[PDB]
Amino acid sequence: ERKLHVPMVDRTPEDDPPPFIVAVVGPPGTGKTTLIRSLVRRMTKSTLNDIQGPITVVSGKHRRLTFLECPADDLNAMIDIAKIADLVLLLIDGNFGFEMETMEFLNIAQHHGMPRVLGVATHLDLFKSQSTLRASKKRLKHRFWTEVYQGAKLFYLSGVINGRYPDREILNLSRFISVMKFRPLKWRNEHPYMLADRFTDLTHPELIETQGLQIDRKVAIYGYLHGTPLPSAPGTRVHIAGVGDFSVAQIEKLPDPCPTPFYQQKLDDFERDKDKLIYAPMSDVNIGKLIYMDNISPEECIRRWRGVDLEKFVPYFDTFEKLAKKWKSVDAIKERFLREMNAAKKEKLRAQFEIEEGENFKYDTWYELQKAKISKQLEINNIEYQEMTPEQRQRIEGFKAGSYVRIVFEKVPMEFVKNFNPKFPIVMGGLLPTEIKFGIVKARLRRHRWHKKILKTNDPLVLSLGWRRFQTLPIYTTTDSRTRTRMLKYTPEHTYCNAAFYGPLCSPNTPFCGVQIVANSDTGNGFRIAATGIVEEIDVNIEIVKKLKLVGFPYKIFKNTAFIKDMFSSAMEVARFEGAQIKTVSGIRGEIKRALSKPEGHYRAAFEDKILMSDIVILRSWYPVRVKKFYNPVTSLLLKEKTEWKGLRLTGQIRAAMNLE
Amino acid sequence: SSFEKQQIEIRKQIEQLENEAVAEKKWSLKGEVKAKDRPEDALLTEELE
Amino acid sequence: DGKRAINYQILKNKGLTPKRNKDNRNSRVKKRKKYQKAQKKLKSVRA
Amino acid sequence: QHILKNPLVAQGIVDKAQIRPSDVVLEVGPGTGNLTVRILEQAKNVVAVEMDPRMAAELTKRVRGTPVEKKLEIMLGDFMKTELPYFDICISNTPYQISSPLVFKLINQPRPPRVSILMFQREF
Amino acid sequence: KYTTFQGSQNFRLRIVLATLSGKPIKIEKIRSGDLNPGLKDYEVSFLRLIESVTNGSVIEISYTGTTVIYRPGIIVGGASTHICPSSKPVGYFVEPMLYLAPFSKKKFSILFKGITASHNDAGIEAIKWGLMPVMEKFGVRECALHTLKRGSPPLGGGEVHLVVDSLIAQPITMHEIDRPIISSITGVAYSTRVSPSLVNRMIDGAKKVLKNLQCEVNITADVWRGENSGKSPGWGITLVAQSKQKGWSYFAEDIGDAGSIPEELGEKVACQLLEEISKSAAVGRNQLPLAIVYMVIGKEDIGRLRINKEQIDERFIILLRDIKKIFNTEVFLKPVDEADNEDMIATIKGIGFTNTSKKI
Amino acid sequence: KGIVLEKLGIESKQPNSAIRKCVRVQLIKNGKKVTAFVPNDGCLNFVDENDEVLLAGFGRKGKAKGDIPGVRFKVVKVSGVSLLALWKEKKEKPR
Amino acid sequence: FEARQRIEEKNKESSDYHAKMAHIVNT
Amino acid sequence: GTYRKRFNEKARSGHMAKLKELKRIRNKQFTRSKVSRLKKKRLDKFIEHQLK
RNA sequence: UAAUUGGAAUGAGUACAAUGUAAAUACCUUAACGAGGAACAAUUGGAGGGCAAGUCUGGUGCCAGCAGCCGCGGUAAUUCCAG
Ligand SMILES: Nc1nc2c(ncn2[C@@H]2O[C@H](COP(=O)(O)OP(=O)(O)OP(=O)(O)O)[C@@H](O)[C@H]2O)c(=O)[nH]1
Ligand SMILES: [Mg+2]
Repeated sequence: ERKLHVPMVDRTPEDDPPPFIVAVVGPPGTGKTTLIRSLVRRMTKSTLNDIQGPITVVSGKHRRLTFLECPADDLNAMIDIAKIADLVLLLIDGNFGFEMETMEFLNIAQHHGMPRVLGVATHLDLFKSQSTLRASKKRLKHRFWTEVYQGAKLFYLSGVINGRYPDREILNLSRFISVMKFRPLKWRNEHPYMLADRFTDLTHPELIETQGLQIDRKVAIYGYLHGTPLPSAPGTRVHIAGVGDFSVAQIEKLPDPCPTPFYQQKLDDFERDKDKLIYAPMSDVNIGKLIYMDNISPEECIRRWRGVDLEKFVPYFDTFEKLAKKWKSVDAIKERFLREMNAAKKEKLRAQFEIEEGENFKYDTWYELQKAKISKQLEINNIEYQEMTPEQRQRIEGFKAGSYVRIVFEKVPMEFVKNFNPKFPIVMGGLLPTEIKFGIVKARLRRHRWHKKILKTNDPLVLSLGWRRFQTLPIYTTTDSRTRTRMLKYTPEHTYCNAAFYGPLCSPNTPFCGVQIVANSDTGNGFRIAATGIVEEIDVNIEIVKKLKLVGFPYKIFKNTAFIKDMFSSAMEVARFEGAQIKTVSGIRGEIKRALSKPEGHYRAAFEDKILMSDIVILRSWYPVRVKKFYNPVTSLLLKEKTEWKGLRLTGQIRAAMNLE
Repeated sequence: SSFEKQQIEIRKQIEQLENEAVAEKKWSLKGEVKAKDRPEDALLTEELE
Repeated sequence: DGKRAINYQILKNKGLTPKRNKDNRNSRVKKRKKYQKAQKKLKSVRA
Repeated sequence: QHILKNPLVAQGIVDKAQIRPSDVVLEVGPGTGNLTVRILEQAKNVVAVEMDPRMAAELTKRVRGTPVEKKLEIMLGDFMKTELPYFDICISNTPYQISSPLVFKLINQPRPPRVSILMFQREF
Repeated sequence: KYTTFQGSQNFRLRIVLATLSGKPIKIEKIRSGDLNPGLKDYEVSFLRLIESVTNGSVIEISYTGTTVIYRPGIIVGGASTHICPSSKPVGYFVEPMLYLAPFSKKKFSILFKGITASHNDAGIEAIKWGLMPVMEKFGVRECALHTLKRGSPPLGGGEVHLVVDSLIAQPITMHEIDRPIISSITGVAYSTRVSPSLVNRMIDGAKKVLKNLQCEVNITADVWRGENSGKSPGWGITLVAQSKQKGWSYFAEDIGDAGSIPEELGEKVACQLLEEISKSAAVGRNQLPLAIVYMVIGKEDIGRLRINKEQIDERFIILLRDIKKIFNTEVFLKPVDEADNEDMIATIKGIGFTNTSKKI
Repeated sequence: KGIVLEKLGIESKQPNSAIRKCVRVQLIKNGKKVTAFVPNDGCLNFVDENDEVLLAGFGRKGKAKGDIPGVRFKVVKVSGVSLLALWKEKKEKPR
Repeated sequence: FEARQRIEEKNKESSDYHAKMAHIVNT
Repeated sequence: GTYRKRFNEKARSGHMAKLKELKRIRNKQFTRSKVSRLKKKRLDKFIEHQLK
């Protein structure tokens, strides 16, 4: 019972799986370019320089690795890469310690689904003594063991003698990330995703010049498809993270430009890459067919294959007498119904036993049973694909993972091309049918335990959900013991309120994660993740109910009967409420009974005890509040700077910048 | 370019929202309200419970 | 620096442990005080 | 005279009978209708046979105002001397001295039933 | 924008599909060449039903009434009623809720009134024994159709009750490559507000047809009378041939009105049933749209269903072209290698579908 | 080990009641589904549906004012981390 | 009408959950 | 534990051949899925039933 | 009971140095630094107590019971069971 698990489905292919993506992350100065430089130098014997963009390198007879130096500062890029990364070389300074970006990325990875995190600690050649060094190594290792599992091994890299790290350690990294098996996550095995090696805009100069350069250009984007079959017809939808939400106009499978030697070996066993081990383009160096022909009427299609409405239920039967003569002798349908001759009886009886009750008779645990059913299904898929002529396989399976693909959009905004730089990742994501609708989501969430200040109702929260980052206006509700949805005005400091907000939908039980400001100017020393949740249900209306108490005074007192002023102002006001409940502030129950007419708002009310004059009456009304409908998607890489996307400002901030209480 | 039109209307929505959000609250989003602080008949046109 | 160094709280990681005295640190000190307190009682009942 | 008090063997007896929504249940010796009302929910028309008009009066009092008030006939007298009408399954609790007559009377019916859930003494 | 369909042909199917996939559609030129163009009354009532079970959706109807613009919302459910207009029986509105029922937030408890028999549309033994077992194969556990009162044409006034209890996330992937062996024949034969010699005479005719084939034959006679029997006489039959091993069914039904010699009617339905059997493999010719749609919305996984080549007809081709217009799903028909007959395995890769409107 | 099959008493009004604290859990070795307690009712937010709870025996020495005959297990670790390390806010649940 | 329908929902749900915990344990 | 169940038996072939011999001798003194059993038994009951 | 403060004491740590050792590292020894919230920030468990202009349940009134991180405002602000 360390072995058993929730069963899940893999959906990585078996013939040519794509390259694994190896993000390399860490703070600004920590040496994450020397790492990628020396890893590639060990794995191809071919030193680079000026590394930018994804970079695919063959490592072995099969593994291909797609390195990606994540940018240092921008919390948007860390969110993107944490969604797609598949190994993380999380590299932390050794002399300094942890730094707050390492912690931030770690929590973003833990919420969306944690990739294989492997930590490496650099700047270890700055220590002056072995006792300081040795204790600090142990201490970072133990904190890192809290964040990731225990026994997770980190690597310690000394100096950068030649623009690159040692050989013993780098050889250990290469061995270890080239034996490693990856975990079947959830979000990645339903959605196709794609990491883009190169990028070209496809318009004439003529439309630019003759229409004044403004128009959203047609753009084609190349790269590797991970995840799930991206279907082989145009028009499917896509979210290009940090840009927007498009629909693909043409797709096409290229021949992939970094083949493993196994692949070339099998390709040269058709006709019967010694230095091109690295591919860094973004840096410089028949009735079944007769059904599906639209221009044919169905009737003519049937006629050719031989040689009407569906609104009626009963099908078309022949005419009565033709049946009556046809089905007199039922011999034709015979086989749908249940010293040597003895064996003939027993063969008849054997087949009958198999039919009749020979179903009730057909591993050790219950996890192995489920995985055996799953894997039986996966090979049924495989077999029924490999009878399909590769065009047809392409038509109904549709560009499985590992395919190199060119896809091309049109009407893509101008800024994406003018403000391009290869260091930021562009990451295509597929979309399920739910995640294109908009609605209100009811999630549950807590202040993130390290965030200093609690949140507030109706202060904007940039949250990431699915492939999307968008800024919304949540509204945090408790529930008054499963009766109503009282509208809280803060986040509880140590537990789970619910929240409701207006955004793109996503399926129930999906974890998300939300921040305050992402702008790299005004960040300071505080932790930045600010809420963690899952989305609980999905709809298009909720009603939230703020508690509002009407407060009034007494002015004439009987025994067990009072006269009330100052709560109301008219007569029909009271006449709307004859039968309400008023409770004394001191605490005895009561109600209101009747209205006085000549006094304008004064009336008479009953009670259980004779009221003291200073007591005050309050009625507990329930006003309804409702969510706003703000939605401000980040689009962080259309700007000129990309490290500051600013949206609504927090209420304290706009009071500070307007100098008011 | 369509991006600038989309953010000009975004800034419209944002500026209106901030101007609302710092501003003083409407009565029916408080507790302990009288007929003093509110205008009259505002419990006949509202449908609380 | 420009380096966003780490907090105290998210270094030593002791969330929600309750707040005890300054005397659960040092057992000798706690037994000392409890002896010289529960010796006062025996100086009233053995009067 | 004994009373099947257990309110959980009663439901199991009923739903093993596989009553269709177009059945005529004979239900011999109904008792105080601890069992009957389930059959009233699941059958089109019930024919209860009874000998104690005290029980018959109370049982027909049980169904009053209930929507199933019109889907229950009662035949009085000795069971082994009536003429049973057509009936389509049969459910029986009746005291055990008729356990051996009953069975053969069902086997020798004209148009016998299709299934019957009978309660008997263990050795029988 | 809008996927755009022509004509009035197979209305209910495109409305149901455009609710399942969640892509707004637009149907145009709806009998616009015809005398009074537009939707008939029952199509408008069907749109009222669809709008009643799906919170969030938006329907518009053109000025004349020959262009419907549908934008689906989520499915919700609830318990409600419906008053089926006089021209169409309740089966017309039961069947699309069979497609749409197991995928909602709350259960279905819908109460239909109206006529409960016709020549063209589905019966009440058709839906019970003809399309609940296909739904039960595809992972739907607890569904039922309580007949309360049975009407008849021309007046009716019956009422039935669709209760659907299990809410699956998505149907299972259903491999079936074998011709089932038929092991029994049951069937119902019913009549309202007539003397009971009719039912016996229908059973006489049917059993005289089926007195030569090697399985058991039984028929539940069902004679309503009085106050829940509706307002107008009529009689009808349904025969189900039932394969017990795997749980498959092939069935043929009809009703009958003033004038029909009921022995001929029973003989007719028995002949039609045999015809249906001889043109079938694992599904009858009319349970096939339900199974094909439940294959399409499965999970992303090849599902194989065997069909006889006689089932390949014009309704099939229309249905598959409508699926390829909404879903973009081709359907690979490979042939079998039994060289005694010309069956075809039909393999459909399911789209990736769930029930995104449940709650956790 | 076990899969959280569903929650029980998630719609039970009376807070901190025992039937509020109990989830219903399928074990992965047998296939048999049982019920399991959970300490500290706030920790029902941590288990969702299809988590891997690692159950331990409840083994209670005594029976209190409003307890339950029938809960026999208790949840120790939810998807790798341990409920004392989520409730004390040391770690947090790796999805 | 609201307060009633809440009472029958609450009674049924509570009783059924206790019945399931009576359905498991002496198996 | 002579005639145990070893983990993998194709890779222990000379061993199991030797054990087969040992068993042959030592018990020549006396020689001188149960779902397949349940399936065979039910089949034979069925055949007997149909002949009767 | 202490809740301010008065100087005396020392090593965890850092370190010239020597010793150690094959070579280092550490121990043992030692110049120079190194203690007031001595923030140079002991833990793991279980038992009680209170928390109302709050919620929820039941009833022979003002009650009881569950519970109470959910109240009228307010979160660079509340400086709260100093905590
Ligand atoms: N002494 C020492 N210097 C290092 C180490 N690692 C990196 N450096 C130096 O620090 C500088 C930063 O290294 P980069 O390769 O720029 O790493 P980076 O994280 O990409 O830095 P940015 O480009 O600013 O993101 C380089 O000039 C290295 O020579 C180390 O372990 N020890
Ligand atoms: Mg760099």
